[PDB]
Amino acid sequence: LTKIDAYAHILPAKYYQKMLSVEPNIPNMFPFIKIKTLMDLDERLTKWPDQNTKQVISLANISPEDFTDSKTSAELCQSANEELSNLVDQHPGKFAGAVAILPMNNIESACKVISSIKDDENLVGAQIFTRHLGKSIADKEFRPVLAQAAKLHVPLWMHPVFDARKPDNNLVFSWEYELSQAMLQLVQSDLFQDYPNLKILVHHAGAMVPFFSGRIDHILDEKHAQDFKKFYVDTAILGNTPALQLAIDYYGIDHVLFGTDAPFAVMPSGADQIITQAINDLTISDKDKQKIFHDNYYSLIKE
Amino acid sequence: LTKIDAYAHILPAKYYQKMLSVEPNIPNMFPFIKIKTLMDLDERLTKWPDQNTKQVISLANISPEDFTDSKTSAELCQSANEELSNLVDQHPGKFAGAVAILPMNNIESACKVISSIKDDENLVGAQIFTRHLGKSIADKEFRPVLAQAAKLHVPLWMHPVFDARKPDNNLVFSWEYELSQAMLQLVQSDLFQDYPNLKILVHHAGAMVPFFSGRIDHILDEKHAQDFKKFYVDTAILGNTPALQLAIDYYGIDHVLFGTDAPFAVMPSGADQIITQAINDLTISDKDKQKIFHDNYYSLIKE
Ligand code: NA
Ligand code: NA
Ligand SMILES: [Zn+2]
Ligand SMILES: [Zn+2]
Repeated sequence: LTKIDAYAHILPAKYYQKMLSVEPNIPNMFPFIKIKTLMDLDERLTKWPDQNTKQVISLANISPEDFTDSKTSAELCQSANEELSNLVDQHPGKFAGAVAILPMNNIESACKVISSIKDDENLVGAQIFTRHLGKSIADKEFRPVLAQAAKLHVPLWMHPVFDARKPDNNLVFSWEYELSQAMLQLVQSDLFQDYPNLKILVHHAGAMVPFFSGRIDHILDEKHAQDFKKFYVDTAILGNTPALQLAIDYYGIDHVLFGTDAPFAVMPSGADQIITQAINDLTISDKDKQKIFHDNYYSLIKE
Repeated sequence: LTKIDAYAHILPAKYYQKMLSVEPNIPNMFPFIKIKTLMDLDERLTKWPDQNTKQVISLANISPEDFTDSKTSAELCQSANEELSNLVDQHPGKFAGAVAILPMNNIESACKVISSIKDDENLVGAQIFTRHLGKSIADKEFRPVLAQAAKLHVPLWMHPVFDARKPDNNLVFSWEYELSQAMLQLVQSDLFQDYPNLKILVHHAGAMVPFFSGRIDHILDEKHAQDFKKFYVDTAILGNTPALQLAIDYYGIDHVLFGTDAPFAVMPSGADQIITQAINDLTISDKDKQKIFHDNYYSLIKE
């Protein structure tokens, strides 16, 4: 037993410095640059939250697709993935694996990224967002990428982004609504009808689905209602034992993975402590806790 | 024996016919008109869900303020509240009380309605929506109405409405996000700092709050995070025992009230049975179940 934090975030120094050359106004546009452990690898390693934790690292949301053309974005993402792969290789007692960035403005190249994940031990999946370039993840534009991941058995990490079209976006509730929207949009566009074996890991314990499963069941038909159960979820809800229990009740124990949203929310290095405590406070077996902390991650990434 | 369903909906026959003369596009724009237990009283009573249930009745969201001017709206709301009061008086073994409509385009008249609730035994509170006139319920314009209800110890029923400014509104998730936005907007505009004894009952079990309380506690300061616990909630989430448990853990047993959203979602007459079952399946005491089914409502309505 060792704890695998399946959803932690990083900004690798060379990629970050490449993205500053693309737009030097980025430290103004993105407030989370302040967090030292996101930016500074030695800071992260020094103030490491638990010695019994390894992290699965993915890029924080400064994606090249939002700043450059299709070709330059593909080059920047390949470079970022290479750097991410190196970080796991170089620090294998700290990083369990890395989640690759996709150039969603370059569909051909994004498909190549999915294919390259099988060829690299350090790259463990790819990260998708609830919206790419102002379109839903469920948009036909990105469906080939999702189809490729299903075909090759690559697990996808799904992350929220603010929808700028919606007024009153905030850090409290908007991202969770965005996660729920995206799942609904994927489900109703027949994603799991076409690809039942596709694995998506959803940030923040499946967002609004466990609490409002009663609605899903009564609004959607049988096949689509049950398709919401195909998602895997992390535990990144900052504690909350009974909410994590509700998530297990809906998804089953094998779909719930330890995840923290590190280094965010808890300074300096994320919420490893409060989340670990909340999983430990669950009235479930030790086998079940080991699945959450450890086993479910390895089931997810099996190829 | 008696359960009090604190959040059930009704379209009183005379009121609905008055509204049809204002807008003939009403059955077209509002699809839920086909539910015959909502608008036809004898149908509702014939097909009554449970003999040991009394309902607290509020209007479904066809409100004068969205179609008529401030004078006509105030007039129509007064006529609706009178008919609502009449329905309870005339059928006291079915209706435990009624929730009044506010003309939020007529603040003067809205305040008078809050005042009228003390004068009338059949009216037990007033209904507010998450947005009125395309503005937040937290807008300064509506604040004297909330202030009056706090002053007069009138409880308010809060109901979601689609925010038309946001794309991709659906029946699964969008209403729950709007309740959560509303609560945050009220808390952060110092509603419970100015009026800590104000009682607002929130539809759908506090929406996203019990699941994402960890997010609330880590983003907002002490006083505003804890203000979210001042809301009372119903049990209108279509079953889901462990989610109901999550809400009890967050709000405490005194703040969780049986409510169905009747007659919606479950034909012909609402989800009384799946929700009653859900509450009976909770691993709590009979006293606690009694509070939920019955006692919390009567504490809520105490003047
Ligand atoms: Na791999
Ligand atoms: Na009264
Ligand atoms: Zn995150
Ligand atoms: Zn309702």
